[PDB]
Amino acid sequence: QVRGLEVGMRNANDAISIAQIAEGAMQEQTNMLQRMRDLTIQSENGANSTADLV
Amino acid sequence: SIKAEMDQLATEIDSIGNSTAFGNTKLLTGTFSAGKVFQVGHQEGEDIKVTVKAS
Repeated sequence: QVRGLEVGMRNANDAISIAQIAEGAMQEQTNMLQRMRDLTIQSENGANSTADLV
Repeated sequence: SIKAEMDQLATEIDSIGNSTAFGNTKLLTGTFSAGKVFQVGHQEGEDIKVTVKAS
């Protein structure tokens, strides 16, 4: 039990790190998606032109 | 002689109508006859319509 738990402790510290990395990457995807929302709102002017939308 | 004056004044009413522009978009030649749309909110349906008839 004593040695079994010690390996089990390191087993869970590994799972924490995996969840930590995935969470960090999704934060950057959220910021870029917010910028796409602003461009879609900005792309709705009636003073733009065909070349401006491109 | 009076008509020769009236005639040139009507030419400029044409000239202003075909010139008034926002950078490169003519605003008085009917492209705003059916009001264009600007979005002033952060969700769909929050729009304002500006209509300028040809003059």
